[PDB]
Amino acid sequence: GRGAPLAKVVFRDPYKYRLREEIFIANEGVHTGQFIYAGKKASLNVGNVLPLGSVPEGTIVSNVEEKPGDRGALARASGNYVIIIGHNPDENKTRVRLPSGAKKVISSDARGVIGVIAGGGRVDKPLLKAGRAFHKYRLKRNSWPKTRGVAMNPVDHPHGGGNHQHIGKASTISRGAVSGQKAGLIAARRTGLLRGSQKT
Amino acid sequence: AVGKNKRLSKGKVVDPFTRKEWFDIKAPSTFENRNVGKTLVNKSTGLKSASDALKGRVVEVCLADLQGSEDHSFRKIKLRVDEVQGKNLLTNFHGMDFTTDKLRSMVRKWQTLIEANVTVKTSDDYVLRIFAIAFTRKQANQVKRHSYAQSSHIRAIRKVISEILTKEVQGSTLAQLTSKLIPEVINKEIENATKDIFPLQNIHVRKVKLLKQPKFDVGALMALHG
Amino acid sequence: MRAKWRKKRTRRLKRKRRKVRARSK
Amino acid sequence: AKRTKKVGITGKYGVRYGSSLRRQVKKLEIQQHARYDCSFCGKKTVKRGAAGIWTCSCCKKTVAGGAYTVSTAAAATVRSTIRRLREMVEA
Amino acid sequence: SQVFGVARIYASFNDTFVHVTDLSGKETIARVTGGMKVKADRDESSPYAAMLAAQDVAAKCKEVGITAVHVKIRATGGTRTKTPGPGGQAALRALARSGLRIGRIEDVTPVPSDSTRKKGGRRGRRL
Amino acid sequence: GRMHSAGKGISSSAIPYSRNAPAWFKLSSESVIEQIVKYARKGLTPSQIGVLLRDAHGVTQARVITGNKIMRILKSNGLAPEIPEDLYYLIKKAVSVRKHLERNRKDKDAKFRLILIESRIHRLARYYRTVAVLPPNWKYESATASALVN
Amino acid sequence: SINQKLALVIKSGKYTLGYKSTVKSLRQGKSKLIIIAANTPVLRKSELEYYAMLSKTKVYYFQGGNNELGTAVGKLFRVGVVSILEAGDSDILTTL
Amino acid sequence: PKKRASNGRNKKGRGHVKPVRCVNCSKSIPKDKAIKRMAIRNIVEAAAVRDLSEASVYPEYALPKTYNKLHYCVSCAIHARIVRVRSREDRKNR
RNA sequence: GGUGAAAUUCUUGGAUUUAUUGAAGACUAACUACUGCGAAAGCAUUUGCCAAGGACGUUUUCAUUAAUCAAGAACGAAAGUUAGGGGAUCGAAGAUGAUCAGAUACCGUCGUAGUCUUAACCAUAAACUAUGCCGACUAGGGAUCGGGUGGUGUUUUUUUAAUGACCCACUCGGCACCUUACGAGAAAUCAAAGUCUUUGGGUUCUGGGGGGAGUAUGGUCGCAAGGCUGAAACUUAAAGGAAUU
Repeated sequence: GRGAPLAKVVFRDPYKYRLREEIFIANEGVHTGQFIYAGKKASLNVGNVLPLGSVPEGTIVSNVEEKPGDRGALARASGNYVIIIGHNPDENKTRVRLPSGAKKVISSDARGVIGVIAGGGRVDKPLLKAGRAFHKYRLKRNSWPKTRGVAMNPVDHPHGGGNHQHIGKASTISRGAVSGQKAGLIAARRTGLLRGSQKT
Repeated sequence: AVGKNKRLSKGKVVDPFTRKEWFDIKAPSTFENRNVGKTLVNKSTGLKSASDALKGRVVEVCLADLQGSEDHSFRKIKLRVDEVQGKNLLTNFHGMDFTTDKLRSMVRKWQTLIEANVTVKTSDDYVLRIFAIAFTRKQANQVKRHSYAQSSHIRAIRKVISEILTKEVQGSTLAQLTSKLIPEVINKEIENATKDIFPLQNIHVRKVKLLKQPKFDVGALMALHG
Repeated sequence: MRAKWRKKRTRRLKRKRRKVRARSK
Repeated sequence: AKRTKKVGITGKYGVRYGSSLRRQVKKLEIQQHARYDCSFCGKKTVKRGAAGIWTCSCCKKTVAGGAYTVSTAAAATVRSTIRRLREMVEA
Repeated sequence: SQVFGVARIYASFNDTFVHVTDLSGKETIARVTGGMKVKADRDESSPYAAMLAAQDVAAKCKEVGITAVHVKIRATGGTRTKTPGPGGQAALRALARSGLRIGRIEDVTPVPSDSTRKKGGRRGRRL
Repeated sequence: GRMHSAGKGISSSAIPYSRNAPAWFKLSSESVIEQIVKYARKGLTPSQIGVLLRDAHGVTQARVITGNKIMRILKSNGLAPEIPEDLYYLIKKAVSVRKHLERNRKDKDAKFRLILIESRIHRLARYYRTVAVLPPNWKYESATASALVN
Repeated sequence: SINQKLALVIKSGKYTLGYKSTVKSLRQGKSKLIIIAANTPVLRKSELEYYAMLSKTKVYYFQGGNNELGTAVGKLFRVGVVSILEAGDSDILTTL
Repeated sequence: PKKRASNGRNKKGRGHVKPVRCVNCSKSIPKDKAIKRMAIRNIVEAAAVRDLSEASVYPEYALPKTYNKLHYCVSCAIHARIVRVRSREDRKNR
């Protein structure tokens, strides 16, 4: 159900004589038998989990925590990474560019894994046949095949009904719409083909 | 176009210089005649006050006025206001810039322009990007009117220029660096070190612009303005 | 006519002939 | 003997799915099924396992990488930038 | 014994700007321009209108308290003209002859280090 | 000239008219011959043997001092390389560009130079095969080229 | 160069190839210099350094892989470590 | 027929140079082909220095001069009378 | 704000302008030249790495391994195409402002594709020096680029050694240039476009009046746009080149 391979990194419990097994998302360049140094005073190496408050600017990180003590919030998909932009000494906060392209400000005690999540470029090959899509979605959830609402009856969908296949009303649905009318574009600021820069 | 505007206010008196107070500027002790000038600022109110609105300011002056002499006219010193003391704003060194008249004057044709820059941190943690310029010269008795270089002496002098600037900046503070650029001793050091590669002329340092400022340290400021 | 405009005209005319060609062959 | 002159590996799909899609899946499948070599041993034995996993048969060391490539160009650039930053900061 | 300021005489075509500024640069005094004195929309940058515009900039500054200013005459800059406007030099003479002493004239026109592109196309402004 | 370039510069060695020279030379013919094989025993190519004997010893050229040439002496005493020296360096240069072109693929200038070197190697190999120096079935194999240079 | 020096040694002096043969040469003390590629396992490299330090020999590192070491030696296969039994007509023992 | 030995302008042995833009009509022209005139004119107009000197703080000594290099296209240079046509004998003159 | 003049458009919601910064992409002025390199296209910030190349110096080596080229192969401006990233200026289309009898043209303001880069295609140009490549000879003059040689030459560090940078003389390869016209050309002009009716150094390609026509068809390459090869029927007595008045 996930396109990113997993790596089983085991540590040593400092308080009890017992081996702890941890599940980490494998990063590119990480191999079996590799020693991973997770903590604050580690080195800037691929696979290490140093917090964002002790790394230079421009650092590429993965598995970024939104808040301290989160154990992985952002950049958990294959081929994605988070870019460090800057840090504020007073009121320690790190500024991050997310894979979406949205600026974020998080705490300096948020641990992140150095590197790029493995399995990058996964969505570059057409599924070609319906069998591949069926197998991919079976391991994820019951969301395939999807039936168009314009080909439905008026009772089974707001967009259905009529002697033809047309929506009838505007596809754009306001944000303050109750459950039932939200069938289409939700709070669509703009429509049509995205030509030119997105002004992000 | 006093009578061509159609829509003047789409929505539908007291002179503003009565609520403004003069503030006299002062300069580091590196420059002899402190005597910077005066600037306007809104009167100290309970909402925004005058110190906060005057705290961030960079005033540009000329080195000839600061030092009194006239051989520093082509160099203008930029001073940044960062703290006040009751109607006398105090500044600090922020950068140095060669005037457009001088820079375009030494830049002639039939000569080689040697340029270099260095990113160097001082003792007081002032990350500085220092620029330098140099032009090849026609030596005496020479009849060839191009006086060009072979692009290998340029690299050699560029390396010597970079290491000279690094040596004289790493191991000194911002105040010492300011007291070093005014006598133009760095130019003498370069012309002593790159005279065995190519004659060169018009050895100068272009910009000493600032990049990073350390902790405020109001203690150093009080030593600067004695 | 200019060489560019004459060549463009005959190229558009060739495109039209080939479009007519594709209908039968 | 060049059984297929242009179709190449994806002759299994036949005449279906479109020439452009067949070409794209051929371009990616060539690298997916290509044989690579261990950086820990040098023998050309690295082969693709699951998505993002590259395991071998001689050295048995498994590497995490791209879906169809043992080393993504973006990953290589990121590693180079990380090494440069580490060298700058630790000097 | 003399408070100082900055002229910032922006000289271009179809318009001219004289905007007296204090030493620091934040304060603004007498931003009058040459387009609010002429009623032709073609003499806004003419030397005859710059003198009238600068005749008021030297009086408001005197009333405010400024007696002398520095001069930084500039052009449109960027990648358009790089040359001073027709009336920029006339504006400097107007406030100099109005009793306002000047000094340290500077050229601060923005010269680009080969940035962006210049409007007009590869075949020029064919007129 | 310049088989694979547009240059036309002339620069070569101008040997003297004296076929019996340099008169002031005093060492014996056998003394220089054992010096040639001693330098050849330590992997020096015939060009370097002549270069070293010309600037360090009093041997102007090994043709008038001896009765034969350097390569001729090497073959007679059994220190002749399997492949010609000029071909050996050409193949050595060829694998250098191939090594350069296996990492930086976007270098079209190296690709053009590599083709020129490979064409030059093939032309030289044709003459050597014709003159009965290399095996008649000898060929330049890109994969085996690195092994040939040893 | 190091490649030319190794080729000269292979041509003239006595050489042995492989890891077990290198260990045997170190044990018998017939080895002077050993060259280990930068691609060998770290455990094997460390044991080779231990044997070299016990036998008072010299250690050199080939900045490549087993393929590159074999190519420099003059062999088609992969060489992880080469032990230099006799210098021969070369100078790799005295210099570098 | 051929007019000049240097066909466009001053280009023998290069084949291609980075073009420049005219300052008047924004026409794209080769850097060699462009006709360049250097302006050394003073920052002030003709005369009027004596008016400036009386209202000049410090002992004057400023007298700045603006320096600019202007590139003109063939059409604009002829139209602006900067470059004028000549006879065939005068064409060869440099 | 802009134009010859205007207008669209932006301006009490502060336009334009000024001062302190930040972000994004593009680009490599001035130095920049009858200057350099590269097979051509082409290449201008600094530093590091990788391999490559011309010239020069050489009493080093091989030895005729060479020159030109059907077929065939590599590179090949811009524009265009496929799939991502990027997308600030300019800007095929398009939307408006005008001018004009008409203006979906020139001018003004916006603006998509594109302009940048990654991987794969496109094989075109006034891709021109409209002048194929190799070799030999032939009127003089100066400047300049790279290397080399000589002159107690000048300057430079420690006045004075070296080296470096300059002056003079010479040499090899260059980008080229000035004056003449033995000689050539229809002339314009040419140090080759000369050494061709005193016709022969080696080799490749192309053209046989102007249109039809680089069109039609047949092959071939390409995702397409298009590239390569490539007619005939029919029509005309003229087109075309250089100069003179």
